[PDB]
Amino acid sequence: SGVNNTKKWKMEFDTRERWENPLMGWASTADPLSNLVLTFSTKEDAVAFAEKNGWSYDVEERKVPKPKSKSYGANFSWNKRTRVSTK
Amino acid sequence: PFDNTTYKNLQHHDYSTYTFLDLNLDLSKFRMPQPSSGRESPRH
Repeated sequence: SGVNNTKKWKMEFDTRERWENPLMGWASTADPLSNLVLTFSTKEDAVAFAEKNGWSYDVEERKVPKPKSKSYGANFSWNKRTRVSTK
Repeated sequence: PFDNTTYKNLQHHDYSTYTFLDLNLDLSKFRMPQPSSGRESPRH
């Protein structure tokens, strides 16, 4: 439930091939950017960093949980369906 | 006369398994109609 890993913007790159090492079966890669992750305070900062480095980018809007109406008393409604059958 | 030396709650010595529910069934004709929530249950 914690939300502390949803505060900052991140930049990541496309995933490329990983293959099995013939000797040990380990996951080999030839992609030098496979583990590169950058943290930014705002979308604008991340976009500016991508442009000056020449990377084409896809920005995705921040998804914020919608505010909800919570009511403990609705659990015992006289005539509504929100009445719970157990606690 | 006035007697304060005997126990006058001896009727329950003759009560049985269905005494309470039989009394509840007898009381039914005196009740007022029950209010309604508008549906058969919270799941309707």
